[PDB]
Amino acid sequence: METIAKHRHARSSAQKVRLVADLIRGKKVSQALDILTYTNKKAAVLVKKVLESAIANAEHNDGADIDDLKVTKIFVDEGPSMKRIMPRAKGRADRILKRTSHITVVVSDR
Amino acid sequence: AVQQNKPTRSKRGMRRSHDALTAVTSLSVDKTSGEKHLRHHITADGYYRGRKVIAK
Amino acid sequence: MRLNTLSPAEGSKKAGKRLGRGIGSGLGKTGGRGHKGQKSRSGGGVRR
Amino acid sequence: VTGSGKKPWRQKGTGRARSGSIKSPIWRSGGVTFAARPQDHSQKVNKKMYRGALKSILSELVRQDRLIVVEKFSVEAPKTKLLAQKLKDMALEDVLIITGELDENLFLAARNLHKVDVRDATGIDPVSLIAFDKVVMTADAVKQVEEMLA
Amino acid sequence: MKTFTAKPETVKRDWYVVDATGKTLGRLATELARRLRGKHKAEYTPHVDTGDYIIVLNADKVAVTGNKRTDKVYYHHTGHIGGIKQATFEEMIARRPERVIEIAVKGMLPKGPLGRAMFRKLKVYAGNEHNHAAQQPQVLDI
Amino acid sequence: MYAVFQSGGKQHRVSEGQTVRLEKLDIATGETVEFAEVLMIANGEEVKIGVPFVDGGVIKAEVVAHGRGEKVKIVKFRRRKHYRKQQGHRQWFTDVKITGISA
Amino acid sequence: ARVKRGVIARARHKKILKQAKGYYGARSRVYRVAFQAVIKAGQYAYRDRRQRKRQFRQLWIARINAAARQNGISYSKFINGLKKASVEIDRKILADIAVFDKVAFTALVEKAKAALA
RNA sequence: CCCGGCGAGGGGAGUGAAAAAGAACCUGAAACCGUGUACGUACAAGCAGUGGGAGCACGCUUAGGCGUGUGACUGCGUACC
RNA sequence: UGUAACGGGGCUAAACCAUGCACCGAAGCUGCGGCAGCGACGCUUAUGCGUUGUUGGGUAGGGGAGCGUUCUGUAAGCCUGCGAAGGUGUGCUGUGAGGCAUGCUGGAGGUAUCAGAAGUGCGAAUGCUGACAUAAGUAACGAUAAAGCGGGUGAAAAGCCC
Ligand SMILES: [Mg+2]
Ligand SMILES: [Mg+2]
Ligand SMILES: [Mg+2]
Ligand SMILES: [Mg+2]
Ligand SMILES: [Mg+2]
Ligand SMILES: [Mg+2]
Ligand SMILES: [Mg+2]
Ligand SMILES: [Mg+2]
Ligand SMILES: [Mg+2]
Ligand SMILES: [Mg+2]
Ligand SMILES: [Mg+2]
Ligand SMILES: [Mg+2]
Ligand SMILES: [Mg+2]
Ligand SMILES: [Mg+2]
Ligand SMILES: [Mg+2]
Ligand SMILES: [Mg+2]
Ligand SMILES: [Mg+2]
Ligand SMILES: [Mg+2]
Ligand SMILES: [Mg+2]
Ligand SMILES: [Mg+2]
Ligand SMILES: [Mg+2]
Ligand SMILES: [Mg+2]
Ligand SMILES: [Mg+2]
Ligand SMILES: [Mg+2]
Ligand SMILES: [Mg+2]
Ligand SMILES: [Mg+2]
Ligand SMILES: [Mg+2]
Ligand SMILES: [Mg+2]
Ligand SMILES: [Mg+2]
Repeated sequence: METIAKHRHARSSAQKVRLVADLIRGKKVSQALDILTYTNKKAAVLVKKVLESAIANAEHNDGADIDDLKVTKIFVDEGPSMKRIMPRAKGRADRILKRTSHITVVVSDR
Repeated sequence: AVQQNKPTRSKRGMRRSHDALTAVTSLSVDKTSGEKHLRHHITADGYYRGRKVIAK
Repeated sequence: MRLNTLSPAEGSKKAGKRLGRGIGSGLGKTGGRGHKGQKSRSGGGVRR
Repeated sequence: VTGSGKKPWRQKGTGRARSGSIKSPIWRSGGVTFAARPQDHSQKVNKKMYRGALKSILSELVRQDRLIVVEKFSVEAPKTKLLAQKLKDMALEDVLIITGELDENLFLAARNLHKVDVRDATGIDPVSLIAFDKVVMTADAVKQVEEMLA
Repeated sequence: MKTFTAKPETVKRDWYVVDATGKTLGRLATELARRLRGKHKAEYTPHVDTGDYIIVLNADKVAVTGNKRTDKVYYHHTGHIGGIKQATFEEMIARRPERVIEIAVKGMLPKGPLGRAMFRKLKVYAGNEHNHAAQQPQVLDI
Repeated sequence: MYAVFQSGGKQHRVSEGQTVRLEKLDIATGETVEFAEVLMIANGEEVKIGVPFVDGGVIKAEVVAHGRGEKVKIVKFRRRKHYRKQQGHRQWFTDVKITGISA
Repeated sequence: ARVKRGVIARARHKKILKQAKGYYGARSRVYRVAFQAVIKAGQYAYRDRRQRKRQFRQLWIARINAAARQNGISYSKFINGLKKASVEIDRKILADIAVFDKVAFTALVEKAKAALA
C-alpha cells in the first residue's frame, strides 16, 4: 500500500529541496534516513521530517511493516512566492521573491 | 553585459547537469555502541573505534 | 405570419463597414485610409 | 472619469511608453473610447406605411383563418374565471380580443391570463395583431377598424 | 502503393578491389564515388547507403594529366591564424599518397552524415596489398 | 502475375485481389469496371509489352468504395504585405479491387 | 451590450497551439510563436506538394538509369528507344519494375534497343 | 487518534450529496515548474519546420506492406510586425 | 583573417569552335478529379439548377458574400440535476471564419429559428493591469574595531543568557 506525507509551504525554493529529493527517490526508507541524516543541507532537515511523518503514517494508519517500506515517490512542487522589495542604490527598488515549495513523499511496502 | 536572447529551459537543465549531490557512502557502525557515524568521526554518544572517548 | 417569420426585403439592410478588424475583411490595418499624410489622421483632412 | 489631468510620467527618459492621462481608454480604469449616451431609438413610420402594414396583417389573419368575427364579446363580471370559461367553450386559448368600446369587466377578467389580451378597436397595434394565435373581433370592432383604414 | 525504399537493415553491400595504377585520378574518383553511394544499383535510395565496399591498391601510382603532378596544389587551414598550408600533388604522393584518392572521392560524395558514412566503405592503400581477404573482394576494373 | 494500366491520368501496377485507389470514377459500387487498354502483363518470365497496349489484354475490377480523402490545408502568406489566406481541400477517390487479369 | 472575448479568443489560440504539437520550445507552448510556426508549416507544405512530384520523378529516373546501365544502355537512350517503340509505361512503373522484376525490365531494354537499332 | 517544536504542515476519523467544497475554500483556462512512461539523442553545424523515411513502442485489422506517438537518415528552407 | 578571380571536387576534356541526334529540366503546356467568378445556351426558366466557353498572383484601394460573440423579441416556447454555462479530449462536417455530436471535468443555467440592436473579434501601439519566466541558485548580505573557549536555555545555538 501507499502512504503519503506532505510539507506544504516549506520555506525553500523547489530547486534546493529537489537536490535532496533526488538522493532518496526509490530507496529503502532506512537507507533514505541515513542519507538525509548526513546531507548537510537545510532541505535535508525538511525532507527528513516529511519522510518520518510518512513512515509513521504508514505504520499507525495503514498497518505497515516499517522494515519493508521504500521511498517509491518523492516530488517537490512550487509554492506561492512571498513578494518583497529591497532598496538598492540611487533610489531604485528591486523585487525579492521568497519562494516556497510543496514537498510530497510517498512510501510503500510493494 | 546581458543576454540578447532568453536561454531555454533545455539550457538551464544542461547547465545544471553537474549539480546533483552525492550520497554519503562511508557510514560505519561503532562496534561497541552500535551507533552509525561518518568514518573517522566520533559517534553522537562520543564513541570512537569502540572506545568511549568523550563523556557526552 | 409570426414575429419570427418576418424578414426584410432583399437588399434593404446592407451591413455597415467595420474597419480595422483584420486581413480577411479587406479593411484591416489602415482601414482604407492608405499610408500616412493628413488624410490618414484622426480629425485629418482639409476644409471644403 | 474621476481623477486629475496630471501627466503620469515625463514624456522622455524613463523608458516607458509615453503617457498623458490616467483616464486614457487604453488604460485599466480609463474612459470608454466611444462612451454611450442616452439615445432615442424610435423611428418615423409614414402614416400611409403604418395603415398599409395593418391592412396587410389583417388580410393574412383572414387568409390564415386566424381572424374570428362575432356579434358580441363580453363577460358578466370582472372575474378571470368567467372569461377563462368562455374561452374554453369557444375553443380559444391564445387570443387577442378586440372590441368596439373598452369593456371594463372584460379587461379586468383578462389581465391575469397571459395568453390573452383585450383591446378596443382604437388601440390596436401591429405586433399584437401578429403575436396571438387567433384574433377575435366584434362586428362593431370591424366596422371601426374599417373606418380607421379608409 | 508507395514507391520502394531501400532499408538499412536488409541492404546488400558487396566487396571489391581496384588497382589505381595508371588511372586518371578524377575519372577513377567519380566511379568510386558512384559505387560508394549506390548510384549503380536499381535500389538506389538517397537517404540509405546502398553502395559497395571498395579497396583501392597502388594509390601511389595514380595518374594525373598536364602539369598537375608538380603544379596542382592542395590547400588546408589549421584553424590558427596565418595557418594556411599547402602541398603539391607530388609532395602529397611522397608523404601519404592515399590522401590523394581519399580527398578526391570525399569531395565527390554527399556532404553530411550519410556521405561521411559512405566514405567509410572506401579502403585505400599505397601499395599492392590489403589485409581483407576475409571479405573476398572481387576484382573490379574501374 | 501482374499487369499495368492507366486510370485517372496515372498508371498502376496490380495483381488479382489487390485494392487500388483511383481518381473518382462515375461507376456505382459493386459494378464491375473493365480496363481494356493495358500496357503490360507479366506472369512468371512470360512478359507481354504493349506498344502501347497488349492485344486482348483486359483488367477486370470491382468498384468497392467512393469517398473523400483526408483534408489538406492550403496556406498562403506574403510577409510584410498584409496578405494571407487558407483553403481546405478533400479529394474524391474510387477504390477498385482487381478480380481478373486476362492476358 | 458589452461583449467579453474570452471564450472566442481561447478557442482561437487553442486551435493554433493544437496544430503546433511536436514543435520545439515556445513553438508548441507560446501562442505568438506557435502561430508563426504553423503558418510557416503551411507555406512549406504548399511548396512541397509541388516539390514532392519533382523529387519522386528524380528518384525513378535515377533507378531506371542504374537498371538500364546494368543491361548496357543509358537512361536517355532507353527512354528514346521506348518512345520509338510506342511503349508508354511511365517512370514510376518503370522504376518499380527495375527493382522488383529484373527480367521484365531487361525485356523492356530489348524493346528499346530494337527500336533504336 | 498519529508524525511534528504543546509548531508550520501532513496522514487518518467524522460531517456533508460532494472535502473531485477544508476556510489561500464555486468553476479553476494560459504562461511558468515538476514526477512517471514511450520513442529519439554524446562524429554532430544554421528560423528548428516541411516533403521523403527506416527503426522502436502502442492500437488494428484477426494478417494485408493501416491508426497513434517518436523520428535515425535525406531534398528544400534566413521568424513575425 | 583562409584555399578564396571554375560554387567545390576534380577535368587535357569534364575546355573552345563547328555539325547532329538524344535526354534532364518549372507552380509554363498536356492528362485525370474537384470548387468558384463572368458569359452563353439547354434538358427546361417562379430562379437555382443542368449543360458549356472562358477566367481565377496581387500592395494601396473599390465591390460582393459570410462566420462567430453580447443583448431584445419569437420564448410561460424548446433543451437542462437521467447534468446547463464554462474547462479539457475525441469524431464527423464546412472553402474558411465556424458548426454539430460525444468521453471526462463541472454543478444551474442555456437557448433553435427568423428578425432586431452593438462596448462584436488583437500579436504587435518602448500599449494598460495582473500573473509567471530569464539571467541564477549568479551578485550581494552595508565601514577590515576581532575574536576564542567553558557552562546554560532550547527541537535546534558562531549570533540569546552566565
Ligand atoms: Mg535614499
Ligand atoms: Mg454605422
Ligand atoms: Mg502606418
Ligand atoms: Mg508617403
Ligand atoms: Mg494619402
Ligand atoms: Mg471605468
Ligand atoms: Mg402622427
Ligand atoms: Mg547540397
Ligand atoms: Mg501543451
Ligand atoms: Mg518560404
Ligand atoms: Mg493543524
Ligand atoms: Mg457519507
Ligand atoms: Mg480526506
Ligand atoms: Mg477551487
Ligand atoms: Mg551516434
Ligand atoms: Mg549547433
Ligand atoms: Mg581546383
Ligand atoms: Mg551543339
Ligand atoms: Mg512539373
Ligand atoms: Mg497551369
Ligand atoms: Mg452567456
Ligand atoms: Mg452553446
Ligand atoms: Mg442576427
Ligand atoms: Mg497586427
Ligand atoms: Mg554568470
Ligand atoms: Mg562569481
Ligand atoms: Mg560572493
Ligand atoms: Mg554587517
Ligand atoms: Mg528552523
